[PDB]
Amino acid sequence: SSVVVDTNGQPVSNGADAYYLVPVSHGHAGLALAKIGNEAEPRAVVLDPHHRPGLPVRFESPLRINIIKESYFLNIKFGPSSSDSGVWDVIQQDPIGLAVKVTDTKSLLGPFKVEKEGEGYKIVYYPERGQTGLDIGLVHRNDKYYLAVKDGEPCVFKIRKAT
Amino acid sequence: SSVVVDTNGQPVSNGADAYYLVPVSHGHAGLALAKIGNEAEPRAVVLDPHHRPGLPVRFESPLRINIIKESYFLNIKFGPSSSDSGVWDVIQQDPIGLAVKVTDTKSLLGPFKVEKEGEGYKIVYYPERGQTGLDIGLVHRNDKYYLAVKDGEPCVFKIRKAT
Amino acid sequence: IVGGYTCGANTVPYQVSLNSGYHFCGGSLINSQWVVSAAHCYKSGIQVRLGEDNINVVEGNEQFISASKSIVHPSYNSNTLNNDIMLIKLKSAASLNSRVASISLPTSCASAGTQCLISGWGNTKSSGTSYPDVLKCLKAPILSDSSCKSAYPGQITSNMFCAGYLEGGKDSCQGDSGGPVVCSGKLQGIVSWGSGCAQKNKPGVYTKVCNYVSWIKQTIASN
Amino acid sequence: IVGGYTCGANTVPYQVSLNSGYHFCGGSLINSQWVVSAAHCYKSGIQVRLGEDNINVVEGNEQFISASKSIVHPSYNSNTLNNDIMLIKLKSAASLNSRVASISLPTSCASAGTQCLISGWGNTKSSGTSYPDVLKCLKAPILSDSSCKSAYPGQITSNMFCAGYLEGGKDSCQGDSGGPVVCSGKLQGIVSWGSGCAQKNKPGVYTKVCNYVSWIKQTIASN
Ligand SMILES: [Cl-]
Ligand code: NA
Repeated sequence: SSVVVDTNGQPVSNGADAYYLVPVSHGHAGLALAKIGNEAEPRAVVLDPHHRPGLPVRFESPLRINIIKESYFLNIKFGPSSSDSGVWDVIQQDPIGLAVKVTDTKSLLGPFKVEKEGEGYKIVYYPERGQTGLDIGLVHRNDKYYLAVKDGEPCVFKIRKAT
Repeated sequence: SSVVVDTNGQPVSNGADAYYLVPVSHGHAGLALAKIGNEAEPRAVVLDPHHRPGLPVRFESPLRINIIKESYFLNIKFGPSSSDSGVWDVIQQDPIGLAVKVTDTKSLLGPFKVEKEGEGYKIVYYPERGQTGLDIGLVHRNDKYYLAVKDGEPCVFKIRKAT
Repeated sequence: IVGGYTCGANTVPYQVSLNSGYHFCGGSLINSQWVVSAAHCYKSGIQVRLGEDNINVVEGNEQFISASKSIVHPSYNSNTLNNDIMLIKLKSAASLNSRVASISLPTSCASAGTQCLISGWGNTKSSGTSYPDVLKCLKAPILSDSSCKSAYPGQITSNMFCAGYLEGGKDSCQGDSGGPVVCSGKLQGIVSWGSGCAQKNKPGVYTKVCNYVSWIKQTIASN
Repeated sequence: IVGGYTCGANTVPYQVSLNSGYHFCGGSLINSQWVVSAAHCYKSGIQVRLGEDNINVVEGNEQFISASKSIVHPSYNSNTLNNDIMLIKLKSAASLNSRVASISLPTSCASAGTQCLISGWGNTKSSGTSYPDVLKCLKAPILSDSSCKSAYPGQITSNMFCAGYLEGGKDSCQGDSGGPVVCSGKLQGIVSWGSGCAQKNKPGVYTKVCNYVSWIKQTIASN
């Protein structure tokens, strides 16, 4: 129900602005892309210590309101707003498991919500909309933290406008 | 951090108005006082099927703001605002356990918070303020539901303004 | 509103703004004490603002009135977007004047091809953002339910309709949520959702108010 | 404000109201762009209202400016009520006039017996409720830290002071939070908390602004 809010106390907008996801327990890391399996191009969404504050994200609902609430199903993406590249999804891939990855397509309703958790927010993934959600957390591998489903152990973020 | 809201969508007030706590799962019941052990006067807070819509409560914080947030420590009381009577506390007593009861003293800061839960609100008790809370649930006994610590199994309420 | 025009003062008197420190949704004044908007616009302590053309300046013709009761439709379903309607009861009656008047409810549903007036203070660009100071307006036709289903397969229910242009260029947008779609002088629609704004083959989707009239009348009666 | 008087237009030009569809807290304008209030008044999308006297009506001298930044003190502790202060950078400068003017920060802390002006639109009754249309004012003295600790054992920190009357009858109250305590022409306090309002041996507790001046200056300089 509640409005999602940035570090400056302002409502997080629907598509119009980009935001850094700043982790509270991994301060010197920021979002980036990395390679997973035998893939050539990096498509896994990671928190890279060697990258800060990282690549910013937009939060997108089809609803014609310019704020995001914690109950809205969202797309989450790197890059510009109107585009279909850099769109986050969750994909089963060894060695990570239910990995957060980027793709080139965008559903009308994305599978994520941003929900209040402790001193910031967590990203939650819904395999179908009616169901309960799975917290996005971190899988440590190759000196980086791959974002993946890890229910019970969310990665908690402050949402900072890129300005 | 979020403002606690009544069934009409309006912020719950700090002491000014009284509110019926209306359970979502036990629709035909309301707050009442009942006897616990070998006690003459009814001192336990119960949800009674033979008492509807029930005794209304006030939520009190010493902060000089006229609305209640989910982060504020509160006193909850039956009766009038400025009184020290009908004040809820949690007391270990057989056969109920950690029982919600009424008393005739009011601390500067009370031990409760009202937190969002499912489709309404739950009451959470804190033994001390720096610690994790304990959900208030229901101990079914003698055709009534004694309010008591029952962590994991909160009684979810709607907050309906008395008017 | 993308590809619309400046309404003018007096021209959409029934339009209100839903506010809580900032404008976040449109809405329609349906009588002196009752506003209708979108369920997804629900927020605690909404203040309704009427008589505003320029939202950023205090024109004096305004009236600022708080919600006494915000009532989301009991079957509103955030997973499907179905039943996207809310009623707000104002704590005091709106005084009516040149810039504040009510819009009445349809006695029947609107047909395909009927030209509608859609209004709001939302984004005016299809790519990027630009928010207007004055109320904007757009005339858009109702599309047949079959083409609405074709545009958005899987998502259109009986309580939604599509309006606009499959060409793109003209549509409601983020900020217009809750606002009026008025056809034949009646409140037929509520700005709800869409895939982007003013994109080809992706028209606005609006709550179909005609299905809700018995609920609206009952809700007002009993409260 | 319990036991106070109607300030009047022009008399408290630094008083503002924190708003999000309704008044919920006071604030003090400390320059054209920055308001100080209490941390526990933190809310999303706050709008500030300046030049207001009658909070209900739209007098015309009112400026309505949104918060672009709302910075709670980084040591704010909701368990202990300690460090109860927030700065709000406004998105634009307030235009200054008879009804809108800043109050300056102290260069030193205030002494016991010093008279202060406390102001707000809070509850004017010590039992029950009555909320006033117009800004209310109260002259009240700073109490010694000894008598403040005796009134509230275990709860007064070095960032708090008491003001008012041990007899009761005169006090700030619910709705006054965030509002100014001005002693010797300087912003010495912020309305924070108390046990009831205007009760016996339960004076108002105020955030000690002299302790935060170097933080305020530092924060304004880097934002
Ligand atoms: Cl809120
Ligand atoms: Na006894």
